[PDB]
Amino acid sequence: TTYADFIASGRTGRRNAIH
Amino acid sequence: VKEFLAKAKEDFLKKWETPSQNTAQLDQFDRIKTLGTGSFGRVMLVKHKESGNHYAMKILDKQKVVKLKQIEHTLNEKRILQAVNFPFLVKLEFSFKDNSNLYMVMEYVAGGEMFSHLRRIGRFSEPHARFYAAQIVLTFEYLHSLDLIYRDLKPENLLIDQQGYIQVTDFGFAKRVKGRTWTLCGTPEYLAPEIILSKGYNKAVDWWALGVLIYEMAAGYPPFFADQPIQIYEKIVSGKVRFPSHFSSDLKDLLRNLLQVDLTKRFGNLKNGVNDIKNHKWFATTDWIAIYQRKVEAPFIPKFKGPGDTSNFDDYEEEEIRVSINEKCGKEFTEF
Ligand SMILES: Nc1ncnc2c1ncn2[C@@H]1O[C@H](COP(=O)(O)OP(=O)(O)OP(=O)(O)O)[C@@H](O)[C@H]1O
Ligand SMILES: [Mn+2]
Ligand SMILES: [Mn+2]
Repeated sequence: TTYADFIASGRTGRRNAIH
Repeated sequence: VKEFLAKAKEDFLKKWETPSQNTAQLDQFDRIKTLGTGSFGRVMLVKHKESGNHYAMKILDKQKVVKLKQIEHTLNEKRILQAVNFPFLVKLEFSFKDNSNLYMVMEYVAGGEMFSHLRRIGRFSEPHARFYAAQIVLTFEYLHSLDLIYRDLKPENLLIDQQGYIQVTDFGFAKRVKGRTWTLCGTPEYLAPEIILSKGYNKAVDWWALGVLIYEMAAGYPPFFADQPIQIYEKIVSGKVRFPSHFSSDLKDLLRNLLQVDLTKRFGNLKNGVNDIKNHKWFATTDWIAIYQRKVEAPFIPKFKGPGDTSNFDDYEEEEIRVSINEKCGKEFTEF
């Protein structure tokens, strides 16, 4: 599922701004 | 709405032209605990000694601001935040600087980031998402009327207050601009295609970001995600969006018009402006004046233990706040 793919991904935590 | 925004602009322009400066100092506060960090600053819960009030103090290391090429952005951030006044914008209470750091002391919003609640709960119901979305729509209407572009909408920058309403924080990329602008800034998942493609862009990027936010609130994951930013940008520029099975037809229609690569078709950017969004079927149940007046019952209110409670925030590693005996970057931040 898309949810399962998201939760297994590297970007489920807080995302900081680009710099 | 048109009289209101006219008066609001008069108020903003007075403060924009003659900004507040040097309205506190570090030794007036006892620093308690870090509430959050980002790419640029550390935000700490502090207690103001003479009043006993708690505040959220954003601390920016001047040398880091220069290293990350954020001088103009940081001056924008403070100049704009001290000038604005709206029910869903966090209030800047004090600002000041010392040899090493810049400080922006805000109202402490104790309910935590929307981000933490969204991740824990999984996703928000459409009425829950709609309640927050309406506040953002009104806030963008206000900001855009002052010629401001916000450029960092995301759940990490949205705080929930004691009444369950949103407070927008982090004006780090906010800018007052009447024409196009070109800076590559924001957060990857929320970037409009025209930013990624190094085109000049305008306030339409905030409406794109609203589409991303609504999607993420209602789905529990963003419309474009991947392990690395480059992979995310490729997805954004393709523009192909798939919707969860539980999304209403109204929500899907709204999002197709917000997450629209074509600027001549993107809601918020057409002849009728924000009214295309306000009058969309998904918002049919929304009493826009009631939201502004904060008279609508919030669908979720975070638990509040007492003054200085940080239970709604993650824990962070603490670091000593260092202040050099030598002034750093004095000329650069003169106007701060
Ligand atoms: N007024 C406030 N009350 C409570 N917490 C706050 C407040 N302002 C900011 N925070 C917390 O501190 C965090 C960092 O603040 P901010 O977003 O201003 O920093 P930043 O370095 O500009 O972040 P970014 O990487 O998104 O640019 C926020 O994500 C939030 O968790
Ligand atoms: Mn932030
Ligand atoms: Mn920021």
